[PDB]
Amino acid sequence: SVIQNYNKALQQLEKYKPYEEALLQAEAPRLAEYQAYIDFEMKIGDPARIQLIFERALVENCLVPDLWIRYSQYLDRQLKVKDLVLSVHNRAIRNCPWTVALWSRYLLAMERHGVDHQVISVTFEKALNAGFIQATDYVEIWQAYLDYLRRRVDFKQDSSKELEELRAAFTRALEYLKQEVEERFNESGDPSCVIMQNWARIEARLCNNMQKARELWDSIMTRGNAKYANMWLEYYNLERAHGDTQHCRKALHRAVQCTSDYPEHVCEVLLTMERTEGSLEDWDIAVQKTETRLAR
Amino acid sequence: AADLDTQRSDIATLLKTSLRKGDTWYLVDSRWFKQWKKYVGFDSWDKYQMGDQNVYPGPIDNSGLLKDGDSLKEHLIDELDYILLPTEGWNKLVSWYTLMEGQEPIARKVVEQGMFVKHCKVEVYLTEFSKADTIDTIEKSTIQDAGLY
Repeated sequence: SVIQNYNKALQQLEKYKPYEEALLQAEAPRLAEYQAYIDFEMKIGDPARIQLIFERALVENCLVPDLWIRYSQYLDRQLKVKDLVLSVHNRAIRNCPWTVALWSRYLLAMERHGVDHQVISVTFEKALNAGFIQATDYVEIWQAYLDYLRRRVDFKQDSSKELEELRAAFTRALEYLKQEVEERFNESGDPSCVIMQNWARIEARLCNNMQKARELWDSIMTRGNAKYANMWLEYYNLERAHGDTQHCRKALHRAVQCTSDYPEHVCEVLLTMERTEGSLEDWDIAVQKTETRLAR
Repeated sequence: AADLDTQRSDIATLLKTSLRKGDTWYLVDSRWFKQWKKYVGFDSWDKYQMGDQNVYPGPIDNSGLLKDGDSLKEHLIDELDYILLPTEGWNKLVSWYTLMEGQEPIARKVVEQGMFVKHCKVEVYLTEFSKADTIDTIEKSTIQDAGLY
């Protein structure tokens, strides 16, 4: 009935009275009061109402990047409607462009919802030009675009336009960090060479090209990473899967020399492999080499 | 003068050849090779210009690789300015199209490299002797292990 609906409507508006008084009694921007209302509405689960309360919060708190992330993450993971989703990712980067995450998030949202490559690759260029305060942010959005460009590749096909495209992008990214980021921050942004690491792992595991991965890892080590044991062991593990023992052997021998932080670990890893598959004189050579390092 | 499909197949496979120390590879100008690719229909995606005289590259013309004043040119980059093809691929490339008059092949040798992770790469440039030759070998460790700009 007209009245039966009127009441059912009103009845379902009592639960929000505290949340509305909380807002009313509070002064602008009412952050904590909107935060609770968001917390509450999200537990209820009405998509229309959740969209509204986030929208209400933005009329007074669009300046806060985290609110955009909270709103976007909800649409990404729950509503999953391309139209309503991408709109907020567009608005997020328009309000808080300085925030890298927003761009990165926008890119996945676009990929998730199958937006054309021509379109996605253009958004990425806009990100590169937004302007972030620090070098790590430039690396972060490069990691994003390279993971996107990687997911386009069909590594079943030995050679392809997408793989060619992927490699060129890595080369562009690595140059971009050496030219633009170095000149602007007197720093690379990627000290452990994650971008290069990421490439060597693809090149080895998915392109049957250990030789590039070796060339790469020598550059990594050359950029001040030989002192670390974990860096040696990352390379070792890569060779152990997609390479051979001779190279594992020569590497761990060089690692005991170069390792500063944790030589005992490296030594033990060597002694184990020779115990697991090497000759006796190899096991002996190892014992001497490890001892010699541990002597100092 | 082999057929198109066999040039694509023989060269493609030969480019996958491993870099084993002491082996002899030869450089090929990107200008010539990128056109040879169009003519043989080398890349599956861009394969319409195959067998057309509008893209027949003619004999190997590494003129942009040799210096104007009579195996030269510094700062040349791999993939951008040239493609290293192995001894068999260079022989085949010479066998089909011929080597331009008044030109010697840009021959280079594969060597062990890297002070941290030993790896193989064709030594395009040299120091002034090879990076793998020793100081003891030079007067009568390696030059790289020692260090000299």
